[PDB]
Parts: sequence; C-alpha cells; structure tokens
Amino acid sequence: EDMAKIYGAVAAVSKNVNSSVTYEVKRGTHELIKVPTIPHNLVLIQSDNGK
Amino acid sequence: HALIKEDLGQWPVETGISLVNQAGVFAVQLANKLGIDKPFVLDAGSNYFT
Repeated sequence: EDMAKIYGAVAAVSKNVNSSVTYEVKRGTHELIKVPTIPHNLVLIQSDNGK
Repeated sequence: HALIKEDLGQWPVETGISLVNQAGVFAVQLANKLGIDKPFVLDAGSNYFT
C-alpha cells in the first residue's frame, strides 16, 4: 500500500509537464468597408438663355 | 490449429512520460493479481492424487 502511494505520487509529478501553447494572431488586422458611390463634386450651371 | 496464451491482463501506456514511473503503478496492481504483494509461503503439497 505504501509502494502504491509512492509510485502514484511520482507519476503525478511526471504527468505535470507542458506540451504546447495555442493562440490566435489577430493584432494589426482591421476590417474593410465598401464605398459604392464615387464622390464626384461637379455641378453644372447654365443660363436661362442657354448661351 | 491450437495455441496457448498467457493473459496477464491488458494495461494502457502513455507517451511523453517516463515509462519506469508508469511501470510502478502497474507492477503493484500485478502483484495484487498474483497474490504476491503480502508476505506469503506456498502450500501446494497437499494438492495431488494417485
């Protein structure tokens, strides 16, 4: 019974080691909005006579 | 065809962990299976026939 406890305690230490890490690479990334209309600013002015 | 097999149980074993440590817990459980762990003396003289 003592040997079973001692070996289990040793096995607990051995199991407590790390394997790897995982994380997501997201910094420096933004979204892209979409603009449908070209912002032209031209306005045409014509006289009443049309000349 | 015929064959003889020694069962002796089946035990899971993992990787990344030292095998000697894992063998310790199975060794104790094996001794329980064979009735070896506690101090003993064999008494098999009377089991016979003529």
